[PDB]
Amino acid sequence: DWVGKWQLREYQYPDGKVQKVDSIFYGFQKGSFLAYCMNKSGSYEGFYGYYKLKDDEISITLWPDNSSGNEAAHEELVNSASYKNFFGWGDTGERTFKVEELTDKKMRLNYEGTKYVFRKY
Repeated sequence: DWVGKWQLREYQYPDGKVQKVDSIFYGFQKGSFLAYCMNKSGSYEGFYGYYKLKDDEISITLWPDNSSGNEAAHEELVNSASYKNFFGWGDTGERTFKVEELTDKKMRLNYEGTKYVFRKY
């Protein structure tokens, strides 16, 4: 029920604020994670990783992770402006969300009060 591309429609910050998003997509495929930032140009930037489902949570980890053999490439990724603007998940390159909604069309994730509102594409 996670498979496919999911367009991030908006951010809902705790205190009430709403941020319209059009360029962002999340992809889910049998444990693998994909994410892309568009440009009306005709080009897009992509990211990849894996996810784990536990109770009512999804743990998204970006590849390369921060293992001993990956730290150099991990640090090149988590320090890039692209990652800071798109994810902002910090040095770890991992974020665990509460799954508030998941249907055949909508998906709503929650992180420390910030709601991630997606529509299936």
